[PDB]
Amino acid sequence: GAPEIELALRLTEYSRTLSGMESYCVRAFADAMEVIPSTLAENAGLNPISTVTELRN
Amino acid sequence: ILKLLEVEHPAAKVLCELADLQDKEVGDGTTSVVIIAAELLKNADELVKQKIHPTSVIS
Amino acid sequence: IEEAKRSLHDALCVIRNLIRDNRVVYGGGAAEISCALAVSQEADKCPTLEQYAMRAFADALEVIPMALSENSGM
Repeated sequence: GAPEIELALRLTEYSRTLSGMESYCVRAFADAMEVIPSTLAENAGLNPISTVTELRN
Repeated sequence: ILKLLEVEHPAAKVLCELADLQDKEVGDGTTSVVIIAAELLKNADELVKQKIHPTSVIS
Repeated sequence: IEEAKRSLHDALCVIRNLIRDNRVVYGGGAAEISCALAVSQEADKCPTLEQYAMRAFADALEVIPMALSENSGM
């Protein structure tokens, strides 16, 4: 799920690069990748909230 | 008794089984291993409820 | 007077806030977006949990003209 969080980081900015009425779309889209490892960083225990924060960074 | 007892819930399901699994191996630590799961299930009870993903503490 | 008075006054107030330091700055989403564009794209430069705060804060920098846009009709 790093490529989830990895590219979740990016496509947002690239969504934001798109502008248009779908920039907010594609960014929301791009975000969704983060929750998969969140639940994973959740289910494996402790803190998903932190996990994807630094990771996407 | 657990065997003459007739298990209502999938929880006590394994209890009668694990106590017997303990009992099949050897006759002691058997009536206890029933409690000790629940006794740990009481230890991690509020833990799981507190901040704790038990995956941490169970490992 | 509910129009003319405070119009002259908020002119009088902004006119002070220039005649003191006259700073000609531009609103209407043109600052609102680009402030966010900086902030939001800078929001990921702090790997602290508030990196989330930093991100969702910036589109609030953009939220003002969003409303003006329906007011404009766009």
